[PDB]
Amino acid sequence: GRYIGPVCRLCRREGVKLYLKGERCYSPKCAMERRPYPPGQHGQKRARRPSDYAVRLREKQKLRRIYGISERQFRNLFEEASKKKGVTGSVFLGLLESRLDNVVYRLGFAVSRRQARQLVRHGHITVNGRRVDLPSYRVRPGDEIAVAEKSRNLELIRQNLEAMKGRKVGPWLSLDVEGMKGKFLRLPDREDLALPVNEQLVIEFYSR
Amino acid sequence: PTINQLVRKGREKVRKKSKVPALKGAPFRRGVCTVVRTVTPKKPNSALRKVAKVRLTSGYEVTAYIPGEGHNLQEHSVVLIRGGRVKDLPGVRYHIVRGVYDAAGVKDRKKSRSKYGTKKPK
Amino acid sequence: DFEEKMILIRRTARMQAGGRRFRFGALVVVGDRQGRVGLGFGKAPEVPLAVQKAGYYARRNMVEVPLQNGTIPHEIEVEFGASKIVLKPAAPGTGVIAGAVPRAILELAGVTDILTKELGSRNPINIAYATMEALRQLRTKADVERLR
Amino acid sequence: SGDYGKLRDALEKLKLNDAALTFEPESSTALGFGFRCGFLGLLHAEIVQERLEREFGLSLIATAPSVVYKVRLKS
Amino acid sequence: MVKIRLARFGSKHNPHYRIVVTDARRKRDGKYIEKIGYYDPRKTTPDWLKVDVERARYWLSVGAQPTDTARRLLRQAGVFRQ
Amino acid sequence: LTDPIADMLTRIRNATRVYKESTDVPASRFKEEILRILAREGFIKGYERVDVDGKPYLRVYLKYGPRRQGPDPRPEQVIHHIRRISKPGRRVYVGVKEIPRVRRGLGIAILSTSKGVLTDREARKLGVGGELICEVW
Amino acid sequence: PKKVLTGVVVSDKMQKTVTVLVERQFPHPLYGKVIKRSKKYLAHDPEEKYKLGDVVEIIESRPISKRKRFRVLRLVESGRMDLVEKYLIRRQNYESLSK
RNA sequence: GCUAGUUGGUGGGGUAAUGGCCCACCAAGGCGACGACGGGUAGCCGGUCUGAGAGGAUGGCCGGCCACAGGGGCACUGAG
RNA sequence: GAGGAAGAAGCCCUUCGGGGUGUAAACUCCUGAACCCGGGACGAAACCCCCGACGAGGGGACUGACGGUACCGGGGUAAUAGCGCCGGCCAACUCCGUGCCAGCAGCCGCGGUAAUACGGAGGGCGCGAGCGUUACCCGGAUUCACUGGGCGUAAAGGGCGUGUAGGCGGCCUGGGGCGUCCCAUGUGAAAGACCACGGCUCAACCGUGGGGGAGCGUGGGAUACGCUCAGGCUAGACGG
RNA sequence: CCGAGGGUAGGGCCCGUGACUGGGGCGGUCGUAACAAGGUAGCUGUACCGGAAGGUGCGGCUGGA
Ligand code: SF4
Ligand SMILES: [Mg+2]
Ligand SMILES: [Mg+2]
Ligand SMILES: [Mg+2]
Ligand SMILES: [Mg+2]
Ligand SMILES: [Mg+2]
Ligand SMILES: [Mg+2]
Ligand SMILES: [Mg+2]
Ligand SMILES: [Mg+2]
Ligand SMILES: [Mg+2]
Ligand SMILES: [Mg+2]
Ligand SMILES: [Mg+2]
Ligand SMILES: [Mg+2]
Ligand SMILES: [Mg+2]
Ligand SMILES: [Mg+2]
Ligand SMILES: [Mg+2]
Ligand SMILES: [Mg+2]
Ligand SMILES: [Mg+2]
Ligand SMILES: [Mg+2]
Ligand SMILES: [Mg+2]
Ligand SMILES: [Mg+2]
Ligand SMILES: [Mg+2]
Ligand SMILES: [Mg+2]
Ligand SMILES: [Mg+2]
Ligand SMILES: [Mg+2]
Ligand SMILES: [Mg+2]
Ligand SMILES: [Mg+2]
Ligand SMILES: [Mg+2]
Ligand SMILES: [Mg+2]
Ligand SMILES: [Mg+2]
Ligand SMILES: [Mg+2]
Ligand SMILES: [Mg+2]
Ligand SMILES: [Mg+2]
Ligand SMILES: [Mg+2]
Ligand SMILES: [Mg+2]
Ligand SMILES: [Mg+2]
Ligand SMILES: [Mg+2]
Ligand SMILES: [Mg+2]
Ligand SMILES: [Mg+2]
Ligand SMILES: [Mg+2]
Ligand SMILES: [Mg+2]
Ligand SMILES: [Mg+2]
Ligand SMILES: [Mg+2]
Ligand SMILES: [Mg+2]
Ligand SMILES: [Mg+2]
Ligand SMILES: [Mg+2]
Ligand SMILES: [Mg+2]
Ligand SMILES: [Mg+2]
Ligand SMILES: [Mg+2]
Ligand SMILES: [Mg+2]
Ligand SMILES: [Mg+2]
Ligand SMILES: [Mg+2]
Ligand SMILES: [Mg+2]
Ligand SMILES: [Mg+2]
Ligand SMILES: [Mg+2]
Ligand SMILES: [Mg+2]
Ligand SMILES: [Mg+2]
Ligand SMILES: [Mg+2]
Ligand SMILES: [Mg+2]
Ligand SMILES: [Mg+2]
Ligand SMILES: [Mg+2]
Ligand SMILES: [Mg+2]
Ligand SMILES: [Mg+2]
Ligand SMILES: [Mg+2]
Repeated sequence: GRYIGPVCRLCRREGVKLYLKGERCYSPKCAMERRPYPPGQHGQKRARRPSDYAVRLREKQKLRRIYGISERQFRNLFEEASKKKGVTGSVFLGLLESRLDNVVYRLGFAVSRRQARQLVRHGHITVNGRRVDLPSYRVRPGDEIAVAEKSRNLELIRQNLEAMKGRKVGPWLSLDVEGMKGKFLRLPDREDLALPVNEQLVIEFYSR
Repeated sequence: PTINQLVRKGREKVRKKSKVPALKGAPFRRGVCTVVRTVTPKKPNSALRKVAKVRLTSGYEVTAYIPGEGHNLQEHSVVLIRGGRVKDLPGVRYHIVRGVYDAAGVKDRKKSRSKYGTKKPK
Repeated sequence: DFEEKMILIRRTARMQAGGRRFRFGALVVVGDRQGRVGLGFGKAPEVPLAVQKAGYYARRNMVEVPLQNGTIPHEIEVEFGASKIVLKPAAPGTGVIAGAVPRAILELAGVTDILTKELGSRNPINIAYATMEALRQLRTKADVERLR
Repeated sequence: SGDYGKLRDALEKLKLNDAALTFEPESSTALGFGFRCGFLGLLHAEIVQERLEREFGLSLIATAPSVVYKVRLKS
Repeated sequence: MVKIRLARFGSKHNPHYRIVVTDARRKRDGKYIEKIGYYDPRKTTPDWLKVDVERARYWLSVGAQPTDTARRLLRQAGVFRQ
Repeated sequence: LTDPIADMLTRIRNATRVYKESTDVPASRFKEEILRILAREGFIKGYERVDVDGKPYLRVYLKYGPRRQGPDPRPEQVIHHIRRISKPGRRVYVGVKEIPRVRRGLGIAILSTSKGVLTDREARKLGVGGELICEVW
Repeated sequence: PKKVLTGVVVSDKMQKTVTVLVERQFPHPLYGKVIKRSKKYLAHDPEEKYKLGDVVEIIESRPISKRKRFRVLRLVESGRMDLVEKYLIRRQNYESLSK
């Protein structure tokens, strides 16, 4: 299904913190900051010139990894963007961003991409009052997303949200704190996001 | 050729020849071993290369190859063949599929076991 | 001070009595990614000598390349001997859709969204030059207009 | 001729039955298209051909029978 | 004769009929003469019945013969309201 | 002489690449129609009717470009490219939807229509089509 | 409509009937160029009136005989032996195409 | 290179109805390198797969038409 | 799922210093697929019955295979991972075994005692209830080239004329309007494709709407080019 | 009368096969024709001859001085 397995090793192989694992990412004991080189035996050995296609490969993989998504679901979206009117690097990035599992993370109901999935899955989120437990759910603008009843009062969601007082969630959303709802406002601009990824090489990659 | 030449003589569409006619033209075919020897390959390869003549359900009688280290095949072993040519061995159009019918998988193989039909380790 | 990006290192052979003898060919493109490229092809006894050499020549040979919004301004086919390159402008969501050589030119010429197709003899060295003097023949609506 | 195809099937059906049919195809200058059979005991072999010839009228002669050896050539 | 009937579309456990004029003898989901409205029997939306009253009455007019369920629907779109 | 229109276009193309000021082409009305568009569109200076050894010709006056700097200093041509598109051996008619937009608009396409010999953009404006004659850039 | 064709009478030698040749032009599906093509229609003439050479119109009709389903509508030319000869030429040429 | 019901005529027979559809007489015609005749293969489309596009390849499910009901032939009933 | 060592054991590598699997595990916490428990559908409203007329209109009643299912509410256990690859194309490298053997292979080609190419292991890349193989189609193949190829020497100019069909055809004016172009109109079924929206928690699926187009019938208009007929010309051709 | 079809006879095309017999492709014997003027410049249509490449005549070509 999802990935499940060592997530750190990824961030070495890809060469950057795709923030993938909660509070730790921001420690001085996060994997990157300790040992920022590929997993494995030859992790330390001198690099060879990366092949043209190789470059495009990691890039596609850097992105996908960030959203912990199956390469099937991934490519399906990517095709949707092409058929869609607009900038494909861009619209890809947003069609990707409208993911319910993601929106929960973006609202900080959960600490991490990964975690967001489990919340959504055990129906802790609800879109527009009605409950939703598909993490693929495509959030439209003006969807009201929130924890609902029997978990609003839960050790975790409180903790993450307690910790959500004095931070500002990103420009394309909104957040009724401790009420525990947020609003998808509008689909993001490529430049609101500031992922370490070059949406263009991905496009390039699905060309060959 | 002038356009008039094209109207007159058309362009001739290509057409292709099967490298695999004995399969006739199924994805696999079953057969019965008539001979089971080793063959030497052409230069510059040197080996004692395992091979089996086969009589296919399709009618044809063809010769096929036994991939993997060691085989329990012998005459009248009934086996199925898949398309696949050996470059070294002239006239071996096909491959014999391990792990099917009278053909035991390679015993004790730990890698690429879906090729060579070996069931997974305890 | 530009970027550069070797596209072809290759070895070749002479022949003296009692031995073949070697020489090396590097075919580097160099560019500022803003709209100035320049292809150079240098050769020398050792590899990196032949790569530095390539660099030098390269800069001594840059090119205009207009950039009507990250794409080129009009579709064009040039054909340096037997090899034919075909460039073609494209929408912004497109990316560089190109052979692995002509992309190294386009990339460093700052091109971002274009279509190519290599036709004819697909020798890199040729396809590279074919490409250079194919960019070289681009003109803007203005560029034209002044000509009539 | 005799009836190589008609013989071989006869093996096939018996061969389905039993071990000692028990055929790897073979050929010798005495007769065409002759095959080897080993029979667990002498009697099976004697039953099986006999069955063949009375039943199917494939009246034939079988050479035999073979004991198996531990030859260790000096070379 | 020629009739007005529910022709079934939609999917399994999700019907959506296309109330339709069609000769008796056709298989139901076959070429009909003219679609004259739809009828979602589960009512999953505002519009879930939509006879084209004008045509319905023409067809009716010249001796097409509605089903029972097809007659019952036409009512609810006023076909017979005099 | 099978195609006097190719013949003209050819005369022209040939001429320019040697850098001549003019070249005579045997005169026909239709040809003047092309020359009309060619100068109006700026690919030539213009033309005039004339005469050589008795029989009517057509003198076509040739634009080029500024000199160039470096080795090989020959001027850019104003007519870079000019070929027929409707040989007699192969008549090409095009509908209004189908009128080719040449070179991204940097160049033109003449075409006899029944409202007259127009440019592509004229033909698109009046909203007609017909025999695609040639293309220039 | 019914159907109106135009074309050379390229033979009688039948009773009440005229073999009429009919040309048609159209472009090559793929090669675009224009080609002509042709076909004889046996046409009805109750009054063995229409002689050879003629250019006539013939019209879709109800079956008069197996393979004769057009009447002659009206004459529109005459003496076009030039055409008729072009057919009798292509008919004559054929004995050189055998083996 | 093919054709004697073969191609047209007339008058009958037949059908819901045109027609060598079938029958008698009459004329010598009809078709073909724009590929007749013979041979091979195939159910045909809406569609479908691929492809930048032209194109190529394909006709399973579904919808339309066709054809067959062990291999052949025949008619009966009947609006069919 | 969040946390969790400058980092356990094991196994792999090592220049015997150390590296690696690896936040991975252990482990602390909370969430709770599965299961148990409870309630439980839409699809079904007509023919029928009543008022009124056996009409419109209004009212009332019968009927569920799927199914005690979906779904809802409560309770609730940390709960399957596999497969292909790791010389080059092509993302991913070390040791050991084997010694032109065994074997690998699509193609280059590997293997004849230090094999990143065989077999295993560690490590790595890919994809994941799948991952590979065979078969076949299009693709890459502008490698039948209409778009979009060629024939001095690479395959390719007929040994040479003559000329039948057919292809193609100069300058000007006029009539026709066949081609060609334009407009209206009929047709181009539904399903599919495409755009938008809506319905099943999403999607797949489905519903509703929208635009498509070639084509072909009919009517109306255009006249440059191609055709056809008529007149005229001398730059092509023929003749004195 | 026609008529499924069965039977008689004579043909035509296809496939399988056959003592033997050509050649063809892939893995020691005789020479040494070609590739350097290849030790007689080569090639070539043709004829005759020869174990074998090949030689020779007639004419041609340069892709030979
Ligand atoms: S970011 Fe979070 S996940 Fe990525 S390496 Fe640093 S710690 Fe591990
Ligand atoms: Mg693609
Ligand atoms: Mg060897
Ligand atoms: Mg060798
Ligand atoms: Mg394995
Ligand atoms: Mg410039
Ligand atoms: Mg060229
Ligand atoms: Mg008649
Ligand atoms: Mg008769
Ligand atoms: Mg007679
Ligand atoms: Mg024809
Ligand atoms: Mg069939
Ligand atoms: Mg099929
Ligand atoms: Mg069907
Ligand atoms: Mg029957
Ligand atoms: Mg029967
Ligand atoms: Mg039958
Ligand atoms: Mg009845
Ligand atoms: Mg440490
Ligand atoms: Mg340890
Ligand atoms: Mg350890
Ligand atoms: Mg250690
Ligand atoms: Mg963890
Ligand atoms: Mg554990
Ligand atoms: Mg229950
Ligand atoms: Mg119900
Ligand atoms: Mg793989
Ligand atoms: Mg690699
Ligand atoms: Mg392997
Ligand atoms: Mg070793
Ligand atoms: Mg390999
Ligand atoms: Mg290995
Ligand atoms: Mg799945
Ligand atoms: Mg292919
Ligand atoms: Mg490609
Ligand atoms: Mg192609
Ligand atoms: Mg292509
Ligand atoms: Mg080829
Ligand atoms: Mg072409
Ligand atoms: Mg070529
Ligand atoms: Mg010649
Ligand atoms: Mg010859
Ligand atoms: Mg000859
Ligand atoms: Mg001639
Ligand atoms: Mg002629
Ligand atoms: Mg003509
Ligand atoms: Mg003309
Ligand atoms: Mg017209
Ligand atoms: Mg449709
Ligand atoms: Mg629709
Ligand atoms: Mg005249
Ligand atoms: Mg008979
Ligand atoms: Mg008979
Ligand atoms: Mg009988
Ligand atoms: Mg034979
Ligand atoms: Mg034979
Ligand atoms: Mg010699
Ligand atoms: Mg010699
Ligand atoms: Mg010599
Ligand atoms: Mg000698
Ligand atoms: Mg000679
Ligand atoms: Mg001798
Ligand atoms: Mg001699
Ligand atoms: Mg001589």
